[PDB]
Amino acid sequence: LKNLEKRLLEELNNSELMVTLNNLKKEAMNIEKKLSESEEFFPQFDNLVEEYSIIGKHSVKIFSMLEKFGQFHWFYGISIGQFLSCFKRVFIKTRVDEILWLLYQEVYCQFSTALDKKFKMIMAMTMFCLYKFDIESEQYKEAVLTMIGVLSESSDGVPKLTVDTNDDLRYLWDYVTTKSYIS
Amino acid sequence: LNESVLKVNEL
Amino acid sequence: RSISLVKSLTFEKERWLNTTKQFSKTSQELIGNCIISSIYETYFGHLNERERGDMLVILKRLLGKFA
Repeated sequence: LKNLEKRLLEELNNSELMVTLNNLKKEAMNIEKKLSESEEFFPQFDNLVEEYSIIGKHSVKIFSMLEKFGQFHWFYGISIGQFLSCFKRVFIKTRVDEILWLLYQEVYCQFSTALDKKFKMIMAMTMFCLYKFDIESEQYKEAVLTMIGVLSESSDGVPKLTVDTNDDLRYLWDYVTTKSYIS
Repeated sequence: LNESVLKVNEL
Repeated sequence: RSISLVKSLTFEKERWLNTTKQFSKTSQELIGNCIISSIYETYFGHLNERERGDMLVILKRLLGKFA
């Protein structure tokens, strides 16, 4: 269309002719009609990107974390190719949450071997924090943060206990109150 | 274009 | 054919009128646009996105300072 407009201007400034401009206008109208017909698939793409924005931002959060690890130590560096291969292996091996689950377990099982023991614990704990951030509620996040803080000897305090509490927080509270810190 | 329009209007 | 061509080019005529109206604004801002384009060409090959944005804000406010 842009080339047609430029050619129309050049041909009009170059001086049969009326038929040529009529043909150019008809071609432009046909192009506009083609675009108008082709503009009938955008809402599906918008729905797909709105559905997959969560997994996209989770993946870029993981990649930013791994870049931070690579900035810490020269061995822990990471490129985009290995991450892409891991994501492809996820698909080779309530739906979007299931792919997000598979992504977290595959990325942990792939990048555990690239870290030592302390960084293994770091990575496992922080993926646990991110998943419980996205899936669980605000009280869950506050309890997890304050329990990490009392593990950190910085913010000492009891977590938020509710009547219909999940068993995982009770088990971890019992593990940390017994001073079984490695457990 | 204006000259062509003027020629069409005059004729 | 000539009358039909004249009647069928109203959109082209109003687009040309709009371009001739906006020619004053494009000629007024041509020098600043060339300045900032050369600034990207010779100063932003080795900068990150947020650094590019901050330096762009600084350049824009400093270019608007000199009117």
